[PDB]
Amino acid sequence: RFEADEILTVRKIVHPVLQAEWDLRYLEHLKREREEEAKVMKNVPGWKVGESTTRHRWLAPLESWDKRPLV
Amino acid sequence: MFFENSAILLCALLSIAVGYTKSPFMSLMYSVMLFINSSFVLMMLGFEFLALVNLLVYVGALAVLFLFVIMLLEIPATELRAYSRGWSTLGIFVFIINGVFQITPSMGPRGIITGLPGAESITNLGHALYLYFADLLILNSLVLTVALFGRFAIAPV
Amino acid sequence: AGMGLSTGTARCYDWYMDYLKCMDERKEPMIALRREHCLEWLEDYNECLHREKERTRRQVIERERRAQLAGGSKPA
Amino acid sequence: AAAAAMIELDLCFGLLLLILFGLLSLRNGHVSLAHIRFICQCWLVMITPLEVQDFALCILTVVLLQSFHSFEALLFLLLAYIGQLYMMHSCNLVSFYVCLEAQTLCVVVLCGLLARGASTSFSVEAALKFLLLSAMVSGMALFWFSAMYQRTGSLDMVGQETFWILLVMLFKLGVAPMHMWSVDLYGSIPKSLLLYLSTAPKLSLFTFWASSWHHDFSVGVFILFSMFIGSIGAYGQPALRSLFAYSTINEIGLLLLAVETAGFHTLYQHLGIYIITQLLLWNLTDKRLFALCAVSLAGLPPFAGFFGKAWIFWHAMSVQAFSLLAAALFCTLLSLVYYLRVIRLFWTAPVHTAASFTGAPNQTTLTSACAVALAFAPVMLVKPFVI
Amino acid sequence: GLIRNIATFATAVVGWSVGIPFVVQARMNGYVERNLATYDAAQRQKAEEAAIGG
Amino acid sequence: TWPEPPNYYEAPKHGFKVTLENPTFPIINPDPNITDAVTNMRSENWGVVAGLAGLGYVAGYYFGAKVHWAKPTALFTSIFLGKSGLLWGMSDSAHRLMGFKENSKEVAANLPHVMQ
Amino acid sequence: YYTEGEIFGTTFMYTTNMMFWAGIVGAVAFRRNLIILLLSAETVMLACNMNFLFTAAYLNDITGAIMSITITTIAACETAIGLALCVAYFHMRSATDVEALNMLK
Amino acid sequence: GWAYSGEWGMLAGFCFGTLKNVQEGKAWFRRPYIHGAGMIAGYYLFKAAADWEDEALKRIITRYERKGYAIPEDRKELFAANQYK
Amino acid sequence: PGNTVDNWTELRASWNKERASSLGTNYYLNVAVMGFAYWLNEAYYFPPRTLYVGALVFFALYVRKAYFSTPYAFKHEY
Amino acid sequence: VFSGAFNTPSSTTAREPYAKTKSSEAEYGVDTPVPASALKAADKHDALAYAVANAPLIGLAGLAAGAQEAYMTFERLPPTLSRQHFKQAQLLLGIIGKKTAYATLLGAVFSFTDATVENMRGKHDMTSGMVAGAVTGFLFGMGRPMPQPVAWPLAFAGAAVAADFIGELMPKYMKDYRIYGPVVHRENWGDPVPPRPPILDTGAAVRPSDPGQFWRGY
Ligand SMILES: CCCCCCCCCCCCCCCCCC(=O)O[C@@H](COC(=O)CCCCCCCCCCCCCCC)COP(=O)(O)OC[C@H](O)CO
Ligand SMILES: CCCCCCCCCCCCCCCCCCCC(=O)O[C@H](COC(=O)CCCCCCCCCCCCCC)COP(=O)(O)OCCN
Repeated sequence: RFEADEILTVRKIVHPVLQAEWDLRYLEHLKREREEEAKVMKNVPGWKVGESTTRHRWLAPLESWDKRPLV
Repeated sequence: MFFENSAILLCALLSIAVGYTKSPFMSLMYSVMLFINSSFVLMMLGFEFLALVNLLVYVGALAVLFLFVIMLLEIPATELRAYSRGWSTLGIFVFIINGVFQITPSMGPRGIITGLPGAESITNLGHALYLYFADLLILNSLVLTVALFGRFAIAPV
Repeated sequence: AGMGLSTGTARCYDWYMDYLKCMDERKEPMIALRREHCLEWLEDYNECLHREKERTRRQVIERERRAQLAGGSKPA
Repeated sequence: AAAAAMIELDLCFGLLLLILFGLLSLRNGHVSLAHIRFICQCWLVMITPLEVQDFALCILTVVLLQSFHSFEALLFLLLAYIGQLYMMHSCNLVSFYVCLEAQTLCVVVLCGLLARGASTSFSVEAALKFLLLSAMVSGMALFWFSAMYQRTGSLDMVGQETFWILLVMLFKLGVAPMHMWSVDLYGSIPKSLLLYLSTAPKLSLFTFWASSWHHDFSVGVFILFSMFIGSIGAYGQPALRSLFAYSTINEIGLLLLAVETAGFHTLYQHLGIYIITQLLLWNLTDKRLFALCAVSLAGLPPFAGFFGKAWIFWHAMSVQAFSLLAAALFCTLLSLVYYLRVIRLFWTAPVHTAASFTGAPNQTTLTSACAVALAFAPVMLVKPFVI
Repeated sequence: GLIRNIATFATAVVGWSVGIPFVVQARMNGYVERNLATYDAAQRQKAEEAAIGG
Repeated sequence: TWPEPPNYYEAPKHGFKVTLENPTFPIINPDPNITDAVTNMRSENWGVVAGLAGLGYVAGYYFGAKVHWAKPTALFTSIFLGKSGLLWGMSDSAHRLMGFKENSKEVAANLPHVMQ
Repeated sequence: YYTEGEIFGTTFMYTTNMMFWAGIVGAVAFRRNLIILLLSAETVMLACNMNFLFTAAYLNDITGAIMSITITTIAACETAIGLALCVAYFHMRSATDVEALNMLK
Repeated sequence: GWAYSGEWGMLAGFCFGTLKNVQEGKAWFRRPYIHGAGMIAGYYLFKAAADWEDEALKRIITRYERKGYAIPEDRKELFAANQYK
Repeated sequence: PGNTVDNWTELRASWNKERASSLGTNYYLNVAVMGFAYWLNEAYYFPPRTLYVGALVFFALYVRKAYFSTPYAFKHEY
Repeated sequence: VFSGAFNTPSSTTAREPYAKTKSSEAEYGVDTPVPASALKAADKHDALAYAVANAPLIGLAGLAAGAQEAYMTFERLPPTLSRQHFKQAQLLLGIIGKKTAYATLLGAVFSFTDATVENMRGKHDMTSGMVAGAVTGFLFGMGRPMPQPVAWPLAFAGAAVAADFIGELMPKYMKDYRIYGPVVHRENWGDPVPPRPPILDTGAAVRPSDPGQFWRGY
């Protein structure tokens, strides 16, 4: 129990740093994707680059690095 | 991802193969292959414990009961009109229409879904089973009690 | 019944709660009448669930990319 | 805090004590178990909440237990009652599935266990067919629940997948053309389980329907199928068990007409009168009272079956469901002919009722004579009573 | 015979593993095409409603 | 994205049946144990426990005498009905202690230093 | 137009739909015995269990796993009772039927 | 509820006892203690039904007024009444 | 009316055959309803002349299950 | 009230038509929408499009009867015939297809004759249904012994007449029917006015023909 409590405390310390690093990387990837979309759809009439789909709540990507199939 | 998709698609082939063959023994062998392959398919989704439950219950316990019943009750009658009567074309048409072309699919209007692996937590399952769904757990126990008493009452004397 | 598999709650639980809160705060005497006034939250919850509109946007960008490579193959 | 769940702990503790008491009584070689039956009835009363429908089911099951004699049959009926009670409180498809499957397993095992004489293999055959037909309906329920769960992300019972769940519910009521499992069951299984099968599960499932179910569809074609098939089948089948199976299909078609036009008050009134008639029908030893069941199942005016049919007809005419009403009136005109056949068979005949020899002298004359006084209930039925 | 049955099973497994992905690919292509038609019809309706709706 | 670090040693405080009420009476104890439930039980609860036990004894004696086993049947039936009544009474007392039922008698007896 | 995850998901759903209809229809279509009918009922249960587990992973939700455990319990209990009844009926009717466990002949 | 429901219940109990005798081959007056117990049970059952009449009327008026259906005071006495008609 | 030998041969006709079990009919009925009864969902809104003529057409083309017999039961080739 | 001299209600009538009765504080209907296929199927201005919209439903009845007859024929097949799967499939599909095509033909003939007489007479009444029934029943009854070439036109015309009377004319005649609130044209009797029509969760075969009869939904 003492070992588990120490590891939980360290994970609580490290978790905001990792979430911040994820956030900055996600923003850079979005910027690259918007540049690519602006290069593809420049001549399409009425298209808007960067149109968020939802209205209030941010939508995380469905897939993630940490969930992989076992076999 | 050729082998994973092939392993997924093999389950439907084994499902057809269970009923296609004339040998009851071979039907059970196809079912055992299907349940092992499906337990490996469920582990592509991230489920380690529930795939093992699938294996342990269906292959370990229930198929032994199937093989005992078949081996005790089946004198060979595959020639005795199991081959000489064939099958039903109306049933095959129903299977083709509903399971190959799939005119009434489960996804309904949607046709594409993104498969996502999970991360099974058995602490979450233990918390759910013994705190949030505890009444369902007890009623499952009551169903198992019905099975035990009812079998021992229905055992042929 | 809304408990998460590896997290505390499901990934679209809060969108569902937004929709149910909207349905709670209306005053129409029928559920079918109340549903007509909360369609935006139901749409956002469905977009959380299946991401049909994000997939549609990506399909449209792919159609334009396949159009700008077959009809346009301009050499230098 | 678990202080709001003492009735559940009481249910489980009572089952644990009842199994041990039944074991101790059987180690003495007791060939009768009236003490076990009284403890079972006490347990039934002690676990039932204070609603009208819950206590209607409870009192019905207390009366039904007097026709069952072994310990295992009493245990199976109690564990079927748990499913029947808790299905009325089910607000999801999880609990719905578990309660329905517990009831199906209990019915199958009881059909296997209680058969005797030359009719043993016929009962086992009909139980096997019922189990196989029930398995695929249970699979349909699970499959479309999985579809709904994937589409909505929650446990709400909304959308297009509720049509198949409705078809599952219609199977459990023996609605034509999915009716032939009940027709098979009526021909071979003994009278006590036939009495159990025609009363309690219909009450449980209709109370779930009244309490927690909405669908955006119709059941009118199944109303037409049930009424026409049941009436013509009971007109054409000379065996009495098949006559009563087909007349039951006709009655469930009338109850579905009451469900389809809303107005569940007429549904509940007709169902109660039908259940009392069933309690009279399967416990008859004097065959002259078989004519009272006939005149009160034909809807003849002064008896209570007329009132149960006539509020269904009144509410159907109120919301202008004209075509289904016309079909119901035609099938009511047809039903009279075979209820008159019943009256010809058992009223215009010399009376013979054999005495008991090994004690228990005409052991259910109390219940049958009490249920024949459905000629005095019409004074209360004409008032605004069931609403 | 045993060799014939093993060969027939191997043939059926390989043929199923190559043939069904074409069925699935055709079905997904049909869904993509119908979805793109729905998107274009929705854009047309939006332009019409902007034209006569101010 | 990055999940919460799981706490394996902390289980959620949850009873499977949720009351969906706020209490409308003063709260003496939000979570009473069995000793707290029995020590603040009213006399009508003990009366209905004893009535259920007596009715159980008499009816068990009647039904157990047909198979010449009347005394153990009476004892078992008495205990069976009596524990049903005792669970009912303890639940009623706990609900009065938690504030979901009227507890004017219980507030003037369970707070010796918070009497008035 | 679509990604590898979308191929994987659509392949899973197509597979389970064909599995469900195979278990529902096929053993009846091929005019098989009651034992094989119970095995095919187990195929139906397996298809529903795989669908629930896929959805539980897809939504990050616990209800599919609860349903999975419940389905395994109910399916095994029903199958055991059915096989016991099959054995009892076979011993009751084999003196005059021979093909007693085949009601689709 | 109805004023004469107890007398109806007593007639029901008498007919119950007579039928229990006729089913078992006895004359109508045999075992008069069965008639007496049936009369008591019928009286209390039909009095309970007459009480449910008033209870149902009270529930209907209470639910209808909470939903917004305002009933005039000349018609509220048709419902909120233990009328012994 | 008639002759006793000829009438009794008419009574015997087409019944010299083992009767099938009812499990096939019941399973096929349940499959038909559970797979294809959703095709009638929009039919409830169709005009009533169409619905009434369709009901009469189903009654006119119905074949009765009791006393049913085919000539195909006693021939050795199609 | 009752005398041997006369019957007073036979001559005590209103002198003017009445105004519309107010039945509720809200006078707008609530209902689920009709699907567009049935909306299109009601249109009779194009006789061909009317027959194309209506005939597949009448063909569904023949499909059901043919599937029934095909299964009942399949069950009786001896093993020497049942194992020949191509011949079995062509026999059963022949039975089903003949029934389906005959039902679709009868339905298309009925719908086309109905809409043709409708457009020819310029008005909607019961004559078009009777003529369409006579034509369809004569098509069914041809080639049969003789009660039948008269009996079958009568049966199909009677089905059309029952369809008009039960499904169309009686709902039209009772559009002002009210079960709740003030008695119609007897508002002086003082029956109270509810805030709304009653909410009923009826099935799709029981839908309000007027906005004021009831509110349908949940
Ligand atoms: C011969 C039979 C006699 C029976 C009667 C005598 C035996 C005594 C009865 C058993 C104990 C009393 C009843 C339960 C007491 C709960 C009250 C309570 O709060 O107690 C503890 C509550 O803990 C429990 O023991 C809970 C019991 C859980 C039971 C779960 C199953 C319920 C039944 C489910 C059945 C499902 C339905 C089946 C049909 C569908 C903890 O006390 P606390 O909160 O003061 O302590 C705090 C501490 O940190 C621990 O929490
Ligand atoms: C010879 C017999 C042998 C068997 C033959 C089997 C027949 C083939 C199998 C069925 C094929 C047709 C079924 C699919 C129709 C799709 C219609 C378009 C789908 C669509 O987007 O609209 C839907 C509404 O359509 C609807 O409401 C569709 C209703 C259609 C009913 C089913 C077809 C008619 C009945 C069978 C034919 C009988 C003819 C007899 C000659 C849902 O709308 P949404 O907005 O939610 O969509 C969301 C997505 N955008």
